[PDB]
Amino acid sequence: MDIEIAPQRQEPLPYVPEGYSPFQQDDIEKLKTFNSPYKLDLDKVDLLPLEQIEGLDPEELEDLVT
Amino acid sequence: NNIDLAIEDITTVDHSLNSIYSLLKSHHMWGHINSTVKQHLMIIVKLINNNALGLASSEIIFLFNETNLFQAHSLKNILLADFSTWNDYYLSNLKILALQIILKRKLVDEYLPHILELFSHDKRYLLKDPNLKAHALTKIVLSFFSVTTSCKVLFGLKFLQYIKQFKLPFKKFITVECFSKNLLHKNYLEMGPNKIYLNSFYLSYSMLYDGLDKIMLLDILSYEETTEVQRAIKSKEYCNMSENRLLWSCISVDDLNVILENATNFLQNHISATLKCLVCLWSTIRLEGLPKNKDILRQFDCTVIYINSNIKSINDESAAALLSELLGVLSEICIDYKEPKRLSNIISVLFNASVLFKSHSFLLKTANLEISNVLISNDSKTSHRTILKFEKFISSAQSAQKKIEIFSCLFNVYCMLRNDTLSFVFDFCQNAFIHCFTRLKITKFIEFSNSSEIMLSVLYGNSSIENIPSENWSQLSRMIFCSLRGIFDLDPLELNNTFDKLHLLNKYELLIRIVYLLNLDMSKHLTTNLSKITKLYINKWLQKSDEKAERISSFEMDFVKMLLCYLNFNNFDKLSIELSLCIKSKEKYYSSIVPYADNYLLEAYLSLYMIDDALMMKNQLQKTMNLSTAKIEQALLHASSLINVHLWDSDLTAFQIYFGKTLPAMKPELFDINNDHNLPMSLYIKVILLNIKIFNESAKLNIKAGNVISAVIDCRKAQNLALSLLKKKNKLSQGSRLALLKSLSFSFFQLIKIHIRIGSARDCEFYSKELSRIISDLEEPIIVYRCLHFLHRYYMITEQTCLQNITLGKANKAFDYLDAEADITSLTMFLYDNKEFVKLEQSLVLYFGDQLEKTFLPNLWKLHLGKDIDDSICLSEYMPKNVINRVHNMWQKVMSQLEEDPFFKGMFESTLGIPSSLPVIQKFDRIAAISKLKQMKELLESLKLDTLDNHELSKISSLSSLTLTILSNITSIHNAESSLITNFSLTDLPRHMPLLFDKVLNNIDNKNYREFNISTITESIRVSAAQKDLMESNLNINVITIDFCPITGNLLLSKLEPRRKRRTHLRLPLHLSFPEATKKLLSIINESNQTTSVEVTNKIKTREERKSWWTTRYDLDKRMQQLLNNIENSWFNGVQGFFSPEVVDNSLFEKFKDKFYEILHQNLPSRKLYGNPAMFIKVEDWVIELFLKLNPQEIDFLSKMEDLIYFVLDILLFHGEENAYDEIDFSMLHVQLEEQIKKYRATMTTNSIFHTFLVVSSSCHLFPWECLSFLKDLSITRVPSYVCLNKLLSRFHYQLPLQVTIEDNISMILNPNGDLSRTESKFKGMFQKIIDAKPSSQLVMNEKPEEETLLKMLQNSNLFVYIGHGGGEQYVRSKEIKKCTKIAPSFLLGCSSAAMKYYGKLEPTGTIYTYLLGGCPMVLGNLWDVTDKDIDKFSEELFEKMGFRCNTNGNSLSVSYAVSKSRGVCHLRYLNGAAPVIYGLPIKFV
Repeated sequence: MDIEIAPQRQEPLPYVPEGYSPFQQDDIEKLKTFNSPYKLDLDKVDLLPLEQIEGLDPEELEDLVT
Repeated sequence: NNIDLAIEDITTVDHSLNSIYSLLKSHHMWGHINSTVKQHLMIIVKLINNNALGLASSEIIFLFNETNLFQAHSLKNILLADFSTWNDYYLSNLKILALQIILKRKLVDEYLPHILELFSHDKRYLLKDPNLKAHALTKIVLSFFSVTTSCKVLFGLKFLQYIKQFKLPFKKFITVECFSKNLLHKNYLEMGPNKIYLNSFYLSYSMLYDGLDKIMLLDILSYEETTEVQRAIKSKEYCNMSENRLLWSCISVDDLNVILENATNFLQNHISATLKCLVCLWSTIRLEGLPKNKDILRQFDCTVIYINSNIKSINDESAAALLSELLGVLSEICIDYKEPKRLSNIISVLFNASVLFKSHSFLLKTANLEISNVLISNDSKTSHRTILKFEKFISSAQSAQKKIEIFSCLFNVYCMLRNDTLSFVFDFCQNAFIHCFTRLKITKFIEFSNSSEIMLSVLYGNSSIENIPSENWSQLSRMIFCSLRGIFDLDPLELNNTFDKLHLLNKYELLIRIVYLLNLDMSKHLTTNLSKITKLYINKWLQKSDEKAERISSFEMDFVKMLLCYLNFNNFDKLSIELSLCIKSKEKYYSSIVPYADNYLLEAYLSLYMIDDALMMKNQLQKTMNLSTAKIEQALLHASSLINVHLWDSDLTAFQIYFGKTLPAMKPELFDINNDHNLPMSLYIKVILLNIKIFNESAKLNIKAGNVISAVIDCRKAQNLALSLLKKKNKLSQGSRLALLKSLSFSFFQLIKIHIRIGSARDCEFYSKELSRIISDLEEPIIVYRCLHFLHRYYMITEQTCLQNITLGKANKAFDYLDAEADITSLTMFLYDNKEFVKLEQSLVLYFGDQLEKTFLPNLWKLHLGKDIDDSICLSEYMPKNVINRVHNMWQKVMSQLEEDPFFKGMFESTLGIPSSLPVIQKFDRIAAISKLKQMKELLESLKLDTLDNHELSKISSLSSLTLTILSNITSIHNAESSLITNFSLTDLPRHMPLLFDKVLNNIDNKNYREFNISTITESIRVSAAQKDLMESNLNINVITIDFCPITGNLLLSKLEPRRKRRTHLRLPLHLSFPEATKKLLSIINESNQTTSVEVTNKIKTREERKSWWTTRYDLDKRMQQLLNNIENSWFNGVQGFFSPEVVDNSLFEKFKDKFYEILHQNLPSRKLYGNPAMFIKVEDWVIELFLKLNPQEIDFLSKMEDLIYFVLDILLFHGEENAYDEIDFSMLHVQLEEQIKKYRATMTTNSIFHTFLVVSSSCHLFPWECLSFLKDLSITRVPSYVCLNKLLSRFHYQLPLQVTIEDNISMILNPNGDLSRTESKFKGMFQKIIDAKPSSQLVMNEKPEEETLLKMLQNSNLFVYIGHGGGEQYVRSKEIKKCTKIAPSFLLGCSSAAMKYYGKLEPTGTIYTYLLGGCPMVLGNLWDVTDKDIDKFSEELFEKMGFRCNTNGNSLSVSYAVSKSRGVCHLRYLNGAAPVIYGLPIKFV
């Protein structure tokens, strides 16, 4: 006996709450990635101003270096 | 005893010597240079004694060259070498050896002007060694005096001077008085060209013999030569130009001044010439060797102002050379005079020439003079000055190579000044890096010349240059390098087993080793060694603070900060406290870092819920430090620590004042998230992180204070800031990356928690999915663990039991990578998850030991485990969790006590009702039971509802109505009806609150989330006002709630009869349970749903597969019919009449009541034998009415009546009227009651109510209630709550049904996806006709509708009808329907339009609720998937009965009656026919 039939189960338009922006793949790399705590980060030449206000004998030679 | 080795080849020794001098220099081991030089000095003298004078000589030079910046390539260079820290412990003796050699080589004649120059300025070249060898040196002088063919007088003078100076016995030679005369003979006083010196020598001689028989100056110089010096002087630009001096030597001390002054004026009175004289004058000044006086110094200062002022006045390179020479002779004066300020001016003039002349030669000369001064000044505290100077030089250099050249004069090991501290070398190298190296812009490794291994390691460690040859270096040097670089290439096995015997870094081995392990761990994202090295540092470094008696390295400072931060991020809170305390203890050395110890001690107290110590910490810190002067880093540090909620006392107000007004008023740049003040990127990142943390905790405060909306908004700001923080170009620093990890995971936890509280499964799924995704790619174990622990709890709450298993396994695995003994808060979480509550509360005692009394943490865990604690020892903060727990504990106790009395046990297994009895106006004692219940009633009434999550509000409501129900069946209670009223609207609250939160949170302006509030209180009024309004509507309807009791498992009915002004409720115990019926049904539904999917039907090809699909669906249909049958015949035994639409005739009812009571009087043992009729318990009318509502003609009439009897007997029983069933005359009850009921039915008037509203709770939505045999013929719509019903009715002035005009503006959608082509065939006809003779109507067919057109369809139609899958979610978002306020009555005639996805203890959702929230007043959908031929049969029938045609009238049916009359057309009466359902108000077409 001939069968009955159902519409294709489509996809609901995606829900995205509260103006959420997802974290990108780039963002994720920046969170995984160790960088040394020790790394730090930090025109005309001007003249400088002026401020205001027979000799020693063998044993004698050895005494000298000792 | 030591052996002696013959040396056959000296070059072997030199090799060993140079090899050692190089190593020692490279490893900063300066003290071993001394002991090596001592050997070397002995080598030189041994050469001298064996008459290897040629070899000895170049050995001296070798010794000197290997130990000094300056280089020598003659003995003359040795002789005039300045003292420095590098050589001053041997230089004296070296020069004496050099003089010995000059003597024995008989080279005195050729060395003569140098030997004179030496001794002329003996104060500078010689007489500084405090241990100077007197007898030797002065003997050397006499011997020179002896052999010299000239200047015998000069030597004589010096020798006499020394012997006086050093108190030596003349008798090292005849008479000393005669010696002077002998010097005075014409030939002895013969000096040749070297007469220039004489003045210097005599002056030094005079000093020791002034006031004695001094050889006077006139004995040597005739009066003629001496008079005409001064005579000519005051009668004249008068100098021997050819000899670069003055015409006269031995110039009078006073006549100096008139010459001095002369020239000054001469300057004032072409530039080439003047300088030339200037050189002449100042060269004679050095020569004469006069002691400095103001007159000379005034002229100097003046002469150098003159030169400087006229640099640009120089053009020729002849004047240029003259200038360099004058500057050279002047610099030498400053060293003769110890004039450091004055020398630094000569460096300045040289530098200025280097700029004006644009000459690298002058700049090189400038750099070196700078270095000279440094070596001479010997103040390693000064060197910041030099580095900043060399910054300006380097900047001034003419090319890239020239800048690198100047750099190397500064990046030079003798600049270490024999400093043996790691702190100094780090300090020097980092500053050279920041201020100088970075200006060189080099991208390949330069191995800088004449610098140590250590210097190269710290400098390139800080660089980003790619291929540094670090493996050239000792292990400890490579270890500092790796730690600086964040790169770790050292083999573990080797790091333990190599060693250099001689290295400065051996003095710092433990420190270097733990800095390496810390940074190694972090690099690999582990904590393997964290605990080992924190303990090591505390006990073997930090503890020996005052042993080591040394300034602390920046290397160590930075280490400690990184260690505190990694301890804190891993919650090693115990170690954190001990470390921090220890630091704040060794304050003598670590004072600069103590701000970090203070902040991190605070966070550790808080993490261990030691609120006591945290608060002491708070208020001390606040007073003890001012912000207006604190640098931005310390202010960030102070502010960050004060953010924690537990630092307040649920005082969102105070918190907001502080961070929102006070703190911004005092440190604005703490809130400059746009970086307008342009801070260094590293601090700017830290500012954003501060503000992220503020918004994160502000979410926590708001939500703990029932401010769901604004807490959601805060959270979202926190997340947006984090997204913007990641976009900054920065190469994120470890400390900030961890900060952001802690913060970002927190805000997901917080958002999910906020949405659990209001029951929104929809948002929780979204967030939990986003979080899960992120975790995956992460690698930090403490973050991965904590997130998995959280998600696992979440999967428990939503009862997604498969993910629950998977994430428990993952969480348990993740825990392995944690230090279980160090992190107690992760351990208790692990123990909890795994049901080891015993091991839990007791590992909390082994972690706090005797400190257990200052942490709320073991009490907080008591609260999580369900216990309620002593109010006096509970934090104000956690007081609501406390009471909530108490309520439940109080309930389990009272319920379990009552339940072991057969009386109450039986009562809990009985259909119960309220009001059932009219009031007056012993295993468990009855007074005790009424007492415990009134106690429960009042404890439930005490609690603040705004502190409840929706699922708890639900349980408290049911607990509240159960307590009222037991009480009222047991005694008569104070304020009877009012308690039923407040309870009716209490049970409605949890129905309403999720929907309103859904609506509000969805119409939130998105601008709110990027700019850097409802509640249960007002909602309480709206819920009870709804009920008051409904009651007063006088509508002749029933409003019946259907709910499920989580606590008891009871079915729960209530009814609201507005016309009768009556409120009744009853509890049905329940053969299957509600959760079993729910299972059996879901199984049926999910199977039929399955049979429906195109995946399955598409694979059906043969006659055989056809019949199987039909067997299965007919079978599924019978299973569902049977389940509903079971429910009918179990769940409502005796009370199906509660649903009856019949109204009793009042005149007839009263005669029935007389009879009814007479019948009870004569047939109940109690009424027959005890008291009188005035003491009998009287039953409420609506209970009596139930009898009149029975149909004696029905087949199961007697079962239903019997059950009514039981109900009534029960009412009398619980109120104290016993009736042994043993002696009730049931035969007579049966006969007489049936008689009176037959009489009533046979004569009754037929007046019924107009419509039935079913308030259906989300838990009961899935059941097709309307198809129960006592419901299937009734006009019914569903509603989700009293508040929704009453606003819908207020919207249409309480007029049922909803007249809806059908004569125009009707929308339709048909087969929007071309997957239902037979359906299209059937309806193509009527729909296309209606768009014809019915204006502003629209049809969309075989065509995907676009979002904006059905949004306008919905808000601009008198009728909306839709045929296709679901309710059109695939063409329009949930969000926009929800933003609407008025929607058209909708026929959602598709698969599963009214279905709902269920999520455990959270609220479900589906298309149905969204329309209601869009302001749809009537929406019709299917509870599950339906198949096309049958459902279209139903639709066709639905339209025809309602009147939906093109010839608009008459007596059509309402949507309600029309639906129930149309179910029957379906072949599968349940799988398809039970599927349609209506929410909202009944409509009729007009």
